[PDB]
Amino acid sequence: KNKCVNFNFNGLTGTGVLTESNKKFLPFQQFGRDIADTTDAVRDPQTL
Amino acid sequence: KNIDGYFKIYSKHTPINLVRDLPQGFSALEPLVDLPIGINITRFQTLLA
Repeated sequence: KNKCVNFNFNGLTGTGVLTESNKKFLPFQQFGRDIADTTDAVRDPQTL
Repeated sequence: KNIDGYFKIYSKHTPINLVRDLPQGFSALEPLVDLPIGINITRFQTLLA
């Protein structure tokens, strides 16, 4: 956290700054996207 | 719904005050379970109690 990293969240590849989110994801949701279909927030593959 | 073999199913359960056997309004059905079956379906039938 708090660092630029090359992440791979079980296929959701990319590069960015990972940090704890204030939003709420659905019970069956893996990730979410913004208006431009860009990965804005994700859930850990192992942790909820 | 069979989605390329994924027999995805949604669901929702809410209260009602029945008027005409189909109360009107609005809601949203959430995904219940993913089912990677991979089999073709063309008909169905209900199981009544």
